[PDB]
Amino acid sequence: LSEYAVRMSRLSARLFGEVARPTDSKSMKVVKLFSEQPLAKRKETYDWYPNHNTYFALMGTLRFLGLYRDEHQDFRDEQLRLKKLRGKGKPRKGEGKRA
Amino acid sequence: EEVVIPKKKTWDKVAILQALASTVHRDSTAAPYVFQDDPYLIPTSSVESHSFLLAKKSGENAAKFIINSYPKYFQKDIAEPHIPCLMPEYFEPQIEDVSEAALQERIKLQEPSANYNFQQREQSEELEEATEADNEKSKTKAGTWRTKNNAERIFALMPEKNAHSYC
Amino acid sequence: RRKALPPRTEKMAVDQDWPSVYPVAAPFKPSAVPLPVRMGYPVKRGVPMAKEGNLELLKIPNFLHLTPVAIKRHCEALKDFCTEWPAALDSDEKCEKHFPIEIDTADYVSAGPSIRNPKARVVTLRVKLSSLNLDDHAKKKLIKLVGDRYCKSTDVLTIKTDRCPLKRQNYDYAVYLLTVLYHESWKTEEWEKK
Amino acid sequence: VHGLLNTGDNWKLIGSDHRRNFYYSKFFNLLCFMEQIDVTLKWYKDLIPSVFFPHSQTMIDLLQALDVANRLDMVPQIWKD
Amino acid sequence: KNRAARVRVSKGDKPVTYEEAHAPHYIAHRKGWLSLHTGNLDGEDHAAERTVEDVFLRKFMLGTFPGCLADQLVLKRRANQLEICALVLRQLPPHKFYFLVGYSETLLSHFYKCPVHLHLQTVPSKVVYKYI
Amino acid sequence: YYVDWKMLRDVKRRKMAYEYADERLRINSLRKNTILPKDLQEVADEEIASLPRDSCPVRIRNRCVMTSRPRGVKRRWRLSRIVFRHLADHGQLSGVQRAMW
Amino acid sequence: VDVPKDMTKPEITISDEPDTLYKRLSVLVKGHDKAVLDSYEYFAVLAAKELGISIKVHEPPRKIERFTLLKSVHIFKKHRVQYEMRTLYRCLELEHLTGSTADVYLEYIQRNLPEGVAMEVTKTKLEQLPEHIRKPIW
Amino acid sequence: SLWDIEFAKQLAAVTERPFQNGFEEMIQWTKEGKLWEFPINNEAGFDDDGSEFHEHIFLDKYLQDFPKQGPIRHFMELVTCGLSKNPYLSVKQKVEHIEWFRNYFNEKRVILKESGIQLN
RNA sequence: GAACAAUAGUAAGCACAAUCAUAGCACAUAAAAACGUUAGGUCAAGGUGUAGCUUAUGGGUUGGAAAGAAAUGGGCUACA
Ligand SMILES: [Mg+2]
Ligand SMILES: [Mg+2]
Ligand SMILES: [Mg+2]
Ligand SMILES: [Mg+2]
Ligand SMILES: [Mg+2]
Ligand SMILES: [Mg+2]
Ligand SMILES: [Mg+2]
Ligand SMILES: [Mg+2]
Ligand SMILES: [Mg+2]
Ligand SMILES: [Mg+2]
Repeated sequence: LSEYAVRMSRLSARLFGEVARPTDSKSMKVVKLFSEQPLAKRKETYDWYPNHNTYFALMGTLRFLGLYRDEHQDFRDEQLRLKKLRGKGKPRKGEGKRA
Repeated sequence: EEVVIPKKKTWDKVAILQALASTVHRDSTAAPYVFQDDPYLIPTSSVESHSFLLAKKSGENAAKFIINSYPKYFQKDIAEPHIPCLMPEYFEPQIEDVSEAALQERIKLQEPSANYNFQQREQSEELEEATEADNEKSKTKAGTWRTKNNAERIFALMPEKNAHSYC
Repeated sequence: RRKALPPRTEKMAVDQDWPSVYPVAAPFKPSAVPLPVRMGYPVKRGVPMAKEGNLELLKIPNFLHLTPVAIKRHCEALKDFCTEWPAALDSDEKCEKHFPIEIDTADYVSAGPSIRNPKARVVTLRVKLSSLNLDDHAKKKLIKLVGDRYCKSTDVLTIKTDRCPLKRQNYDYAVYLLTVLYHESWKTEEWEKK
Repeated sequence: VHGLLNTGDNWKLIGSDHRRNFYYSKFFNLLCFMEQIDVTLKWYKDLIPSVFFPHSQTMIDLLQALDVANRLDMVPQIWKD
Repeated sequence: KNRAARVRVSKGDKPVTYEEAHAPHYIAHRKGWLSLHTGNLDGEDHAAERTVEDVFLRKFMLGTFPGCLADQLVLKRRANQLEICALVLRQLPPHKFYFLVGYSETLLSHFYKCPVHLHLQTVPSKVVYKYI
Repeated sequence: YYVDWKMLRDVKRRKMAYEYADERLRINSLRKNTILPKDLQEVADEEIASLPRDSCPVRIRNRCVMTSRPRGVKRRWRLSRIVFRHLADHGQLSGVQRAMW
Repeated sequence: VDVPKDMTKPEITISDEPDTLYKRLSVLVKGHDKAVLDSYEYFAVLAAKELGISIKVHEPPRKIERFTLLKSVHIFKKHRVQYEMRTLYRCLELEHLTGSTADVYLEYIQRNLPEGVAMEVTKTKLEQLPEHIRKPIW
Repeated sequence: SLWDIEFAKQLAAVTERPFQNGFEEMIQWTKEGKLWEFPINNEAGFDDDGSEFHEHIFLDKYLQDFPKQGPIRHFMELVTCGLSKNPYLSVKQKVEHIEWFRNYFNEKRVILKESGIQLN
């Protein structure tokens, strides 16, 4: 290790774009975060979920517009119809406890 | 001195595809390409051919009506090169009460252009020689006493330019 | 009202050409294919299934649009678009004297709406050092300046750049690195005499 | 004129399917009796099952052409068509 | 007992399709994959988006062809165009087949922002491989 | 509708994480460097502690995109193991087979 | 016998710019099944011989990515179900090749890529020197 | 000029047809923009606002108004080295990061004075 | 409901077997293993029938989830 080698390493850092002056291993962290993509901005992170609200809303609108037919909501509608025909339905909001 | 470099060739992206379509000619036994060539879906007569083609076109129009009816479900883009025709189209005016924008916004979509002109005229906002030209062109492209009313609108309010008005 | 039609096999001639029937990629529609083709595990008394109503033939990729006669026709069409390779550059050694710099770049294709692969930004520029006008002292300063990017056995210098968003910007930065190494290798400074 | 249709671009000069089957109906009306059977049956299988399906004016005329040319073998296939 | 993707042995009268008649350990041995796409390779990205697109295609075709859809779809991905291959029974008129074909084409093209092909083969009944 | 309120809260948490992702980077750059004065660093800890809670990346939970199972999830497919097995045994995933060697 | 006439209409414009030369172009195809890769290799080699390229094709060794999952829903860790993904490689070496030929060959191969495979192209090209290095010194 | 657009649309309705060939479908989709442009490059359509490598790598011209000899220069050369190394971030957002740091050190002035070193 | 020098058994099919993978056979391993038994485990992967809430058994924020008197299972490191 010589001062010539120090100048060669510093010159190589200046031409290739690294940090020329000596820097701590703790202090190379800020270089690492500014060089890498942050974790919350990665497409795997924010685009992790499909837009379930738009999926459900689109497919429900197609169900009521009669281009797609949904057997599962047909099953729920028939079961709720049978429950209301039997007489045990969903009460109004605010009538259940006091009455 | 012995370096020989040939010159490059510049082509449009599909010229090679018409070069392949030059070799691939029409098929003698096949159906038209739009219809499915499954024998249940092969049209037996010309009435059936027109029926199937207009059924597919009505499906295209119905699905595009769904897209224009609910544009918020198609706002998310997955394709990164961002095809502009695949976005839903907005048929709504952008600014409601501003005459100088709402005029041309309702012209570029008959009744809406007339309502925008009436809203501009009721607030004493003077339509220039370009907005009146666009409104007259929109009235002529769509649509006889209302024609004379539009003529009185063209000439009575402003001295609108000939090269739009007589045209 | 149900209607049933015979397929195109009965109307197919003996000497008709196949690329006119199949221009592009196809899902193996079985009505237009005259070959009786069987795929599927048979029953102990049974036979493999025929081409109608079989999903395995629908699953399989087809080479029906890539028949060899169609390959001859299509390549005779692409013959007008190709250009000739120079006769003087036939050998690797003459390529080494004439064009010393080689540049590795990559393009990737995948099935999906997204084109961009983050590994496509890379540019790998390789130079044989014997083809340059480096002196003795400038050459030693070049090795001690670049370090690990130079091979001591095969005498080649390899600079890989990644940092630029575009491959053209990476190419410009790599050729800039090469020319600034060339200009700073010849400089003799005050601390070089110690 | 069929070569003229085929030369530059095939489909962009005829506007509608209606006038396109008018074209092919009168085209076979000419080609049936002013050419011979060897090319008539060969363009029969090229035009009729592919391009458009026949109307009555082009239905009657193959019948009168085979009656003129005394061709009795050709009847069942065109009947099935 | 292993119960995944298997049909149970009844008295001997239930019809079965070839895909339902093979256990999952016959995948890439005797039966193949119902979807083919790039993202499940070794050093390739974007598998989960293709997976959820695959799922939404299966449910949308199952509800779009109610009862006249015979069996499972074939989903091919080849240079951003998506080929959807179906076996449909002869139940609905061809008017309604072409209406649903054009509707599904335009809707999925504008929804996944990619070109779509709908390829159909229309059959008299469910194809029976065993039993019956 | 998402399938579960935990899924809905994780969507909102990812939303505030993307909304505040740059400011956390900018403040943590000042935090994680020892060249900076300690009088500045304790202040930087004060504005990193005064940020909203749900904007932090450690609160982001990787759940299944089908049924929102909190664990047993493969990172490549973003799917739970039961749903992954259900789609894999039906042959709906390319290149996946039961393993035999 | 219905032969349409004058089917050919090419558009080729020759620029004055020197064409780019590539030393070598590597096409590595990865797939799941071997037969598709074999037939695709036969297609690519036949197109190469008709284009006059004189290529060499070799098979890189395969790698298999293996993982283990639980067999049951709730609690059975002794019994597991394992899954396997198989990828296979075929590599085409393209030697002494030009720019327009590179483009048309690559797009002909790319449009005829099947559904279940991927590939990487690695282009190493010929370039003499930049204009600021040739024989100046500062 | 609406009538020129109407003339173009009436001529294009005559010109367009239902598709008779698969290759015709591919050329129409490529001219419309639906299909990829072959041969594929991964940066098709993204020019990064026409920027070059010198605006991405060398950030020295935005370090002009800084204390030249203190730890501020240390911190900023580490930050600009990270921004030069980062491939995923645009040059306008790098300018926004540098201006955010400038704004931060502009609002906080007194704490640099009681730090013990005088910085401008 | 069977006697092979055969005395009421035919039997489509599912298992076993055969085939397939561990890049050449073979062996070995893996994979497979029917109908059923234990009302065996899972309403907390997910959906669900039935029975219960709807200013709460629902939806959000903050702060906390201790600990070993004791016993025991499986491991890691040793006792050289
Ligand atoms: Mg729930
Ligand atoms: Mg966590
Ligand atoms: Mg039996
Ligand atoms: Mg073997
Ligand atoms: Mg054995
Ligand atoms: Mg086992
Ligand atoms: Mg066995
Ligand atoms: Mg119990
Ligand atoms: Mg529950
Ligand atoms: Mg244990």
